[PDB]
Amino acid sequence: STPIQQLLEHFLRQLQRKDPHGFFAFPVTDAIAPGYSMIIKHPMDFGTMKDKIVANEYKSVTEFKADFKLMCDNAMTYNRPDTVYYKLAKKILHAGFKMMS
Ligand SMILES: CCCn1cc(-c2ccc3c(c2)c(C)cn3CC2CCNCC2)c2sc(C(=O)NC3CCS(=O)(=O)CC3)cc2c1=O
Repeated sequence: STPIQQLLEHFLRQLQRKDPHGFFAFPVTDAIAPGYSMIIKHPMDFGTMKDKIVANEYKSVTEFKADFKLMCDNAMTYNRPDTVYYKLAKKILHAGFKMMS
């Protein structure tokens, strides 16, 4: 693991702690959420981010932050504000960006 992979693995562990039930652990498919692909063109989840750290695909912390922000933005676009999905995405987006700053 390079120094960048080490820092990103730390940030991912800290972010995943805020999601104990794994709401963000897997890719959201149309079978799971009807019409998802018609609303969300670039899906993102913690599992895909973990594979990118392991494959050394993040050249900077900025790229990792963009995937994290995309995952949360997708949840806040597809889900209504009264839902658990939206509230958790908004809470983790703020906490996550505060922590990595
Ligand atoms: C949080 C952002 C990501 N994320 C995640 C889920 C979701 C789906 C299945 C889930 C879970 C969570 C959990 C904890 C367990 N499972 C079982 C799976 C686990 C993996 N292997 C298959 C079984 C949903 S579900 C939904 C929806 O149904 N949204 C509607 C909500 C009401 S609305 O009016 O907003 C229309 C959209 C929107 C999302 C969504 O964005």
